[PDB]
Amino acid sequence: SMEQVAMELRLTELTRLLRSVLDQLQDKDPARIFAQPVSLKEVPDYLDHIKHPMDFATMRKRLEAQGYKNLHEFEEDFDLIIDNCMKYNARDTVFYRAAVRLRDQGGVVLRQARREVDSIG
Repeated sequence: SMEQVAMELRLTELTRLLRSVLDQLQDKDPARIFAQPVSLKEVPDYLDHIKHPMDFATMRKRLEAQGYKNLHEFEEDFDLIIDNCMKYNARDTVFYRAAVRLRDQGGVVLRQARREVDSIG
């Protein structure tokens, strides 16, 4: 149907905007701490601690499959990156501190993304 196509165009455009958001957030992680999945070879107990691991590469795979239907779903995955790190790692660590900085800096990007998503529909 033409309606299904229009819906698909909307999803494609959301995907375009979320790709730009993802790029801007990942620039706030210049150490690449959150770039890839925590390695279960290197942290073999990780899944005993963290039940839903997340990282920027995994988000990008979902994004490119158009697997985010709305901004809320995308934000959920970004918050997992931060929140998983802040639980596994202690306050005095470069990992925790990186997550705090990513959260604080990302907030600004996400505030305007929400306005854009609502504005453009």
